[PDB]
Amino acid sequence: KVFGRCELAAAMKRHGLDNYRGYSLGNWVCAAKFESNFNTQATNRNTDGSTDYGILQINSRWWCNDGRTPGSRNLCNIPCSALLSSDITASVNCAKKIVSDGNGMNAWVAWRNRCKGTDVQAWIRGCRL
Repeated sequence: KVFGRCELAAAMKRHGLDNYRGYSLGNWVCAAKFESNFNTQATNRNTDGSTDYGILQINSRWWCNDGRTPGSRNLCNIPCSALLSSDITASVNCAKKIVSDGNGMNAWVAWRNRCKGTDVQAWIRGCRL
């Protein structure tokens, strides 16, 4: 599913990401924009052999099982395909673990390079939230 911007904002807020671990909703919307272009089906292979999955591009080494990332963990206890659903519940639950892991949203390199330090409130402009 390709979410609209305000549609994703509303879903992320309903699932409890606004101010989760102190990150305002606009940070999460900005992260999704630059990780996946709001596309739940996005996948991207990494140099290390892992793959990133879904609207927040969650990686198969640590977080989800894709069956092809040797010596990886599955700390979110899900198949990586669960992160491609139109239902973002699994991606949000896993994102909450990742952003709690010590480096905050720096775990997302699109957030650090394109969102951190910017006017991230712009990403929720116009939305009725």
